Amino acid sequence: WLSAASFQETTRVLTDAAINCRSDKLNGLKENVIIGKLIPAGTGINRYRNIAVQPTEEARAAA
Amino acid sequence: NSVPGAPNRVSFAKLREPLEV
Amino acid sequence: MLISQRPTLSEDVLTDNRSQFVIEPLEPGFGYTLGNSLRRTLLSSIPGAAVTSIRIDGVLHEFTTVPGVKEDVTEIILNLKSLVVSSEEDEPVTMYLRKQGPGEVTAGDIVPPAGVTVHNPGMHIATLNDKGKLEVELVVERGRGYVPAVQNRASGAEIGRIPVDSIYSPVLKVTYKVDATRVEQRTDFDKLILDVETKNSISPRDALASAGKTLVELFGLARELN
Amino acid sequence: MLISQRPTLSEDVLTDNRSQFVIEPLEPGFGYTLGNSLRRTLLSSIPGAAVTSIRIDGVLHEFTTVPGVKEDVTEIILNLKSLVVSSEEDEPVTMYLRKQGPGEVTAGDIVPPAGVTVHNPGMHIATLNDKGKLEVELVVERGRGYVPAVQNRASGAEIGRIPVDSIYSPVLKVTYKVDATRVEQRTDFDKLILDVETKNSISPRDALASAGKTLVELFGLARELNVEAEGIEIGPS
Amino acid sequence: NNPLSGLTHKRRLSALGPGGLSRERAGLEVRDVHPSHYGRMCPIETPEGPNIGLIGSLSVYARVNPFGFIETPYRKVVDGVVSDEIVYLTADEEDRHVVAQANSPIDADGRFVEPRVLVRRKAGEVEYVPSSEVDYMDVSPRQMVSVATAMIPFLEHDDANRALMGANMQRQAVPLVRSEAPLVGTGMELRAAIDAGDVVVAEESGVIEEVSADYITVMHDNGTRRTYRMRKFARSNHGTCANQCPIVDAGDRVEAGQVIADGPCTDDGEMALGKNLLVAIMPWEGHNYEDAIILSNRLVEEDVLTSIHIEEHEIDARDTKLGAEEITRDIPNISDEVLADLDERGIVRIGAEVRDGDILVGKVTPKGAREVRDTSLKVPHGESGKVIGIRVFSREDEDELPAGVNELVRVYVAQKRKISDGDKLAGRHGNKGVIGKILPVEDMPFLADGTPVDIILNTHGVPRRMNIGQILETHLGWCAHSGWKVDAAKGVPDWAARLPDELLEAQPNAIVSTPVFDGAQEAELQGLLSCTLPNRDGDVLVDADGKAMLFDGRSGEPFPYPVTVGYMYIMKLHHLVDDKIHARSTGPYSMITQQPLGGKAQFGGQRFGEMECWAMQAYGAAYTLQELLTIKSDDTVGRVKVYEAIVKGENIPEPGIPESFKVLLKELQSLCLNVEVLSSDGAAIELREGE
Amino acid sequence: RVQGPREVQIHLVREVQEVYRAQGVSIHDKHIEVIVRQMLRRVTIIDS
Amino acid sequence: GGYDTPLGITNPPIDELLDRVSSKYALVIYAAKRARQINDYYNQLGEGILEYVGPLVEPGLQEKPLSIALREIHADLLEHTEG
Amino acid sequence: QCGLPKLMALELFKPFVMKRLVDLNHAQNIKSAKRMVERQRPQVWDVLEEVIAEHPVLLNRAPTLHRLGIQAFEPMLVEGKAIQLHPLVCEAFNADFDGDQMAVHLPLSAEAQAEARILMLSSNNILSPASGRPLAMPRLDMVTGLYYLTTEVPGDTGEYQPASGDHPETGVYSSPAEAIMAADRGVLSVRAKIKVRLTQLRPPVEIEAELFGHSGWQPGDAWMAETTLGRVMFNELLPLGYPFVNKQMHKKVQAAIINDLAERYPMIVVAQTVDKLKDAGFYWATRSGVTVSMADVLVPPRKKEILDHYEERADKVEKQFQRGALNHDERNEALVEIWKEATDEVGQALREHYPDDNPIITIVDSGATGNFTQTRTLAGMKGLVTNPKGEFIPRPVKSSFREGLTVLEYFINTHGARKGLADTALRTADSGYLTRRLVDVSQDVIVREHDCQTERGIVVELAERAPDGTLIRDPYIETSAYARTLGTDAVDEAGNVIVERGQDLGDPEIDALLAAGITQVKVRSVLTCATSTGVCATCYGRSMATGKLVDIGEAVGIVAAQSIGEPGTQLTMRTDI
RNA sequence: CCGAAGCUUCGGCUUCGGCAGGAGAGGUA
Ligand SMILES: Nc1nc2c(ncn2[C@@H]2O[C@H](COP(=O)(O)CP(=O)(O)OP(=O)(O)O)[C@@H](O)[C@H]2O)c(=O)[nH]1
Ligand SMILES: [Mg+2]
Ligand SMILES: [Zn+2]
Repeated sequence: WLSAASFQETTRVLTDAAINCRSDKLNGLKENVIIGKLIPAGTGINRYRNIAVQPTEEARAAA
Repeated sequence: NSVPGAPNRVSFAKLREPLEV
Repeated sequence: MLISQRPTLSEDVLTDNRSQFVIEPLEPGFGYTLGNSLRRTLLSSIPGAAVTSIRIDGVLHEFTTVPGVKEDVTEIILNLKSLVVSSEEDEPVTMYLRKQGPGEVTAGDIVPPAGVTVHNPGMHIATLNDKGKLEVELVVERGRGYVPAVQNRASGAEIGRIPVDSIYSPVLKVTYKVDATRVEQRTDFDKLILDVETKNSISPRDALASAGKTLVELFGLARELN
Repeated sequence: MLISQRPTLSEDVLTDNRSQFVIEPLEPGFGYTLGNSLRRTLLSSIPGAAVTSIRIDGVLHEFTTVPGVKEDVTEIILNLKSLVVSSEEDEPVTMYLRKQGPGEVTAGDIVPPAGVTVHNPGMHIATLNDKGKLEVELVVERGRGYVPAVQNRASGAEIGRIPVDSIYSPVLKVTYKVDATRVEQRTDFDKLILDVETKNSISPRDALASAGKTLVELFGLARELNVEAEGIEIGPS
Repeated sequence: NNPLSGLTHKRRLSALGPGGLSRERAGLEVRDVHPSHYGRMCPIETPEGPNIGLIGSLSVYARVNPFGFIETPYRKVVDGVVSDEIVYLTADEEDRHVVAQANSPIDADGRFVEPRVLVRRKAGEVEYVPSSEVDYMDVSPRQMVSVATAMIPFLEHDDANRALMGANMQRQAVPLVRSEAPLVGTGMELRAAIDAGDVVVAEESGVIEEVSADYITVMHDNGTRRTYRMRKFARSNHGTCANQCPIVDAGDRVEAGQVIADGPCTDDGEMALGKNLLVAIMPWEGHNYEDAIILSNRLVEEDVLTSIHIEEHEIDARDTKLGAEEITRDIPNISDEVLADLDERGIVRIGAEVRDGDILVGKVTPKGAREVRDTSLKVPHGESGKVIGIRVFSREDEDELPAGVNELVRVYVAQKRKISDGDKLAGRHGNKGVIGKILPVEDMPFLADGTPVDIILNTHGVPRRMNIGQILETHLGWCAHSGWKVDAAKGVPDWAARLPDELLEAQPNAIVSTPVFDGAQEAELQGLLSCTLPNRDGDVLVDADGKAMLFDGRSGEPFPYPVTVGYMYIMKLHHLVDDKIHARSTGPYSMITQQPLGGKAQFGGQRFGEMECWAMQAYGAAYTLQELLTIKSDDTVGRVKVYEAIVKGENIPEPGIPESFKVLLKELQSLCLNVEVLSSDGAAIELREGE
Repeated sequence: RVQGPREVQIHLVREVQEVYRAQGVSIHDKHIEVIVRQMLRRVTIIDS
Repeated sequence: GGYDTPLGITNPPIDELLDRVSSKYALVIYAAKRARQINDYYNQLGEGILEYVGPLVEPGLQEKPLSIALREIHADLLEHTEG
Repeated sequence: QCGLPKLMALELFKPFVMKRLVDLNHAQNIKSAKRMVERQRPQVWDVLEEVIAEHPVLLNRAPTLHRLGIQAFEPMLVEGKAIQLHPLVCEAFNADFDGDQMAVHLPLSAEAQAEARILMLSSNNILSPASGRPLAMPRLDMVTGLYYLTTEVPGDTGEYQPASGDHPETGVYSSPAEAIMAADRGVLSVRAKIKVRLTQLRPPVEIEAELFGHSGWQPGDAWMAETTLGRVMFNELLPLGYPFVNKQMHKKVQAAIINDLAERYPMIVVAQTVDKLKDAGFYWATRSGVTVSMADVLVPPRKKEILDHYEERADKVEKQFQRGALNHDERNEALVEIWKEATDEVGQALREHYPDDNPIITIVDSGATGNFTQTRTLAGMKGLVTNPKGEFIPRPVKSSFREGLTVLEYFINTHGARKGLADTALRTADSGYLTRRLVDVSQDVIVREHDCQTERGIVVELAERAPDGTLIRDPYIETSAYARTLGTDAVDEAGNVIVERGQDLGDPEIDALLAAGITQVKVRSVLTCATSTGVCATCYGRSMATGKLVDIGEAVGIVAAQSIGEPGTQLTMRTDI
């Protein structure tokens, strides 16, 4: 309902969502932008966000 | 023209005018 | 075949403001770059003198009118921009214009100091009816180029001084023309005819010599190696 | 008057016959006053010597192919016009190249007429392959700049004196670019970046050293009409 | 802005208002040029935005019925001869008659020469009927244009869109410190300045008795004496300067209707909105790429394009609760350094130069001291100029002030503004661009005698926009500036048969006039371009084609091909870069949603709209968007820590949660909606901080 | 209903490209397929 | 390649920086995690004892830690694993 | 690079300057440094030159119709109050210089700076993401300069004369330096055909095969060229290993060269090459002699008689209407047809008179700007115009703009300049709505994996055969078959395979397929992907912006919507659509 | 959050003082 309420016809979607007791899982671009989180695209996905970097053994030993 | 003191500005017009604005 | 005749200069006087200079025989090609080298130094870096501030008595800013003069202060200011002044001292000198009564204020009413001479005793500065007097105090200085107005409260001054724009160039118009000699038997040369017209403060042959000193002293950081 | 900031020249040797002089800081506008006149004084004032005519043997008429050699007359001219020669004389001299036999005639074979020298004696002139003989009579004179072939009219003395072009200049390519620098809070200053490429008979540094001595005497005809005139003194070294 | 805009405002017909149309309801059929607009509305002058076709201008000869219907005049014709009797006809009565065309050959007696004439039939149908049915005729060729469109020379050579822009941009010019009349004009400029009313004209005949800089005294022939005062350095509605100057001597004889004093944009009685500049049409190293303009430095050293701008500010003294505010020099919390200006009353002194931060008038609001506040009028950010006048109103000297307030001062500040990079220039034909570069006078192309050019325009923009009137204007301007003389030793040449006898010779710096639809042909221009006079030395710089050979001021060699040279009329537009630059790091914030304020006067930020987020999401930049949306706009707790981290040199912290989301949640909860934020195992989060 | 799902996607990706190709605008077909794919993603129940 | 030396923000060339990584979305995180370590080393050396490593290559006069991180990446002195 | 005013950079970079000012012992406390910064003391103009070093900013112009409406530059301090923009980004920004404004934003953290420096830099975004064509290309002035430079003029000064008897070749040069020295003296023109010995330039393919055969060690191997000087000075701008071109540089040729360089070389040499092409274009535009007068716009030699013959038939139709033969639509039709033939007869009696050097001809014939319809309107005859509905008025406008229209022609001409201006301010509404509706539906399509290993696909036409037996290439094949992944191997006449499953479809693969007698091919398309959420990289194919396979995590949906939407709106504004 | 004033051991502590919404019209790209 968060992504559909901000597109068109706010009153109708809000009324239907209230009657049906809907739940939002916050798994889209618009919802993550609205609540203030990292969008699930580009550098905000799990593979790229959890990269661990440390100097190699040889460089650490040399310096 | 038609003004008491005005600069002399020569014109290229070839038609005459029977009315004033 | 290599030439040996060193270029030689020669002047001819057409008036007291205009003169021509011939410089033959240059090398095939080297006839337009020398002309532009001297024109670009003759129309920029020649020192002179110009007024840099005025102080009328009774006025405070430049957006007002004096009583008895047929112009405001912005037209006396825009009419004090065509005054050809001269100087010999490197320090501000204060002149004085004091005229009164019916008439027309010209440039011959500026009593000069001792070392400054106005070279235009017939320009216009204002018209007076029988109800006004003009007391001005012009400050003359020396310099080079075009410096904009030196602000007031950024120099430690009072509230009556009116800064003014100063143009210090004594030169008016400069051009050249080349007469090429493209014959056979590979004996070619050139010929430049420079024309220098100065305003009235510097003779047409002292500007060429200030540009010749500037260029004989800037092309010396090249022959410093050998 | 003083300049405020004194310009300084610096070099940057890239190769052996190429450099990159930089002159900064220059007052606003003086980067274009010093560029074109240094380029033109560099490419048309330094004296030198070059070949001005050849007389290859066996060509009374049609200049197409010479018996024995594997090259047309135009390639012989192109290879006998890139010779870095120099002469310490005044009037025209004369050189000779006469190699007979299977081989590759090169610049190390023109016997020098005691006074003129060849500085690149490793260039290939032709490849005599079909068992023949080459005989060339060259005329090396001195001059300045690039003079196009002086088509003559001897009508007898020029039995087959092909006239060639003469590259008398010891410099080959100069280019300049004016950039911009900052001195304090004022940008819009200037910086000249020359780029002289020379031959093998002069070094790139004697060029911008003998091109500031034929211009401190060309702009010295002006500072002699009135010695006391007042200018922009540059300052102490 | 200038007299032309004021005159045009009073002649506007608007289709909106309480009883008309709407910008959304109006379609595409109410914004069209109906065939019945001929002589009643101008088809060219109209706005360019959402009000295109909903606003128009009345024509020069039109007049209104006692019912509300617009009329237009015609000449009655009988038996194929045009008479001189004028009858006014409305659009509903001219559809039963055949009306001829203004540009129709008429003999000495008044009979049509051409066998067939172009007329206008019932339903706006144009036809080629044999000339024997005509019943009416036009009065003049400029009957169908308004007062601002009738000021463009060579209008018939321009496309409609470019004439539209030229007419709209003639009303945005600013007055300059010195004015000069066009070299090439149209003749409408004289009666467009008297009727506007910004000049002073004499109501009777007499001799001039006294002339000064601010009053003129005229003695009439009967004995009465009348004196006229002047407005010196008055501020207009848009911050420009309105200055009047006398143009009469001390002994002149004056006739009724003669112009006595000049005005803002007037030169000797005729409107002058720009200056005459020497032009060259050529590309130059890419500095005039894509509608940019290159200027010379002689236009800055000689004050050619300079305008005064005056601004106004005001403070009050409304009695508060405890005590009442009182303007005084005593501002405890401030020292004596920033108090030299303020005189012994609390107001600045006429003549003091102010910066951005200077105190103009100081006021201390009390409590009835050690209770006073620092409430002193300051100069809004980025503003300066000398104080040219004050105006103090007090009720103690008997004055009508709004109840509650006790002191109202009004300060004025003027600043002479020059030309610079980014300022907008324009012409009368649709030329328009900002200034890209200003060059030294030694770096400019120059003619054979050493005269530099003043402005350079690109040649790639002319052919594809179909405004070729500017090149004709430059040719005619050069011919007028230099002066010409036609030889008639062997009779008048064939191309000059129809020229008047006063146009066969002219002096240098002559003024000409080419009416809007009956002017100079092209054979006449081609013949005049080969008769112009030489200069001081016997040289002709511009050849028979209108082209001249120029030298290159940076390298010295001549340009390989001739270039077009001439004179053109250039105006300065009221879109200056000093009024559009803005930047911000931190400043005031809103109240409900704690986002930065909006606008330039309130030190606001720039909107990062919806379309700008799609580009960020398509680039893949997930961290830039998050930082742009949380710690730079709404995260109240993260803004301060971010500032401290930047100042201390540490790492930027992790963003929190925006405040606008909480505002939205309370909005949804106020409509009786049970919206909650759950966790991974129920147990709704509080979402109110506080711990 | 007459043809099947595969022919509606050709009819759509062609009728949309004709309009853009008439005026000389070049867009790859892979950009219209992304949007057409979302227009065919649901099923209508007849009987449950 | 046969390019001239890059200046300013285009050094090191990205066509060689992209040969040490899997895609252009991992280089961003690689550099942005090395830069934070360099800054922490700078801001912890003057206070106490830390566990991070300083710039493995010689810095300039006043260089941003991002530039040092990219220069270290280009010289093949680091290693990383993907989540 | 960009140019940033000092008074704007001071306000944007305030805290970094305050930190540097306190650190460098220029102040005592943070409040003192803040006051000193706010007072513009002369000590803050030197730290604000290493503060802004290597710190990118973002530039934005509204409307933002696609991705390239935001780009990252490196600031430079200039004097003035205006921002300086590179000439080559105006096509992507759609920005002229008659009053536009742009906004600046400042990244703060390390991740934002890294994204701005790596993902968004202007020199990395050259190819358009919707069609793969280059956007940062020479245009307008540069095209004229580079078309003038590389043009061959027959019979010029110092050309090659194959003479005999009197003198030899007379016009063979031994190096480009000698040719330049000769051209500095006036002996030789830049556009005169000569023979010059080239050493550091790569020969064309056929010359290389004829001379060296095995390989050309171009660092020091000499050959012979039959070209002009301008072509040599143009070829010295391309990379070292690029073969000699020897062609006139129409805009199509430049686009082809740029596309080849972009697809076969790294992305840094292309950015370094466009910057040096622009310099030569701007230098040679001012010495090409393109200028507008009123003696260059010429009239058709015999227009009077054409119009007379096409007017007699019109009064004949009129007489026939007076006799009642036709109603009113037939009169209209016949009039229209006569006046739609006369117009193009003037066109074809004007396109021959004009010489091929006239600026008006050489500005539209070089591909810089404009059509020939505008040139016919300006100097020939405007033609039939439309009425307030949509029909053509029988009476034509027979006068050009060079001779001036009359009052009635000018009045009837105003019905087509108002329509365009109302559509410019009304169609953009529908366009915007369309964009916004397209973005929202396809906002959940994201590349999620690398390969779904599906076997389905679609069939692509890929050219058709003529009855004679010669294949005809499909007119629309760049936008339907290029940049795709194969689904099944391409076999022919029960023989071997030319390309294998899982290979990109470039032009070599296309020509190999075409030269074996294969028309129908099966590709992998997004319409038949097996991935549950989002799509996979192999099915999508190749990314148009970079020219390689796609990256896991991109937002294909937004890209697509933007692409589609942009064309429409732009077309509306400039103009049907 | 900013300013003024004190203690200040130099981390900081204390007193006082201070706010920003709608509607309409015209314009630039
Ligand atoms: N979104 C909107 N943009 C507008 C509007 N009006 C003008 N514009 C902008 O004005 C710009 C006009 O671009 P132009 O066609 O004038 C540039 P061009 O070189 O093609 O001009 P010509 O020389 O006439 O060919 C257009 O791109 C818009 O960005 C509007 O109402 N809405
Ligand atoms: Mg624009
Ligand atoms: Zn797939």
